[PDB]
Amino acid sequence: EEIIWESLSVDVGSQGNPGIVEYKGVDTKTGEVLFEREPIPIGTNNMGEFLAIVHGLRYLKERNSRKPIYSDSQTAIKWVKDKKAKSTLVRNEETALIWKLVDEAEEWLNTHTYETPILKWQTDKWGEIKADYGR
RNA sequence: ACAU
DNA sequence: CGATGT
Ligand SMILES: [K+]
Ligand SMILES: [Mn+2]
Ligand SMILES: [Mn+2]
Ligand SMILES: [Mn+2]
Ligand SMILES: [Mn+2]
Repeated sequence: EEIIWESLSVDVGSQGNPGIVEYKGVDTKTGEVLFEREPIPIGTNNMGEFLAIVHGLRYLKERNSRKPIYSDSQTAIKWVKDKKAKSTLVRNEETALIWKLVDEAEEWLNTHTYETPILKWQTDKWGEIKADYGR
C-alpha cells in the first residue's frame, strides 16, 4: 500500500541466467549503497536474490537495526522464510562457489534469530526497486 | 498466471 | 527471444 522509506532494499544483478551474479543493498530513502557482493562466476537470479536478503539480515543484525528489508523476488522471500533455497542449479565444479554461499546462508538462518520483516517491493505500482542494476 |  | 522459480 505505502512504501516504508526507512528500510533496506536489496537486488541481484546478473550477466546471463545462469551466469555471473552479484547483489547489492541500498538505503531505500536515499539510494546510498550499503553493501555490494563481488561477482560470482556462475549462479542463478534466484540464488542471488536469496543471498542478498540473507546478507541484509546479517547487515542489519550486526548494527542493531530493526528496519525491514524489501526484495522484488517472491521466490527468494519464500526461500528465506523456509530457510531452504530450492534452486534447480546443477551442483558441479563450476557452480561450487555459489552453492557454498547458498549453503552457508541457509546455515546462518538455521543458527540465528531475527525479527526483520521481509517485504515484497511492489514493482507494478512503485517502479523498479532502488537496488536495481538498470539492465 | 504470478514474481523475477 | 532465453532462463529461474512458486
Ligand atoms: K523488476
Ligand atoms: Mn530483483
Ligand atoms: Mn543447502
Ligand atoms: Mn533488478
Ligand atoms: Mn532487471
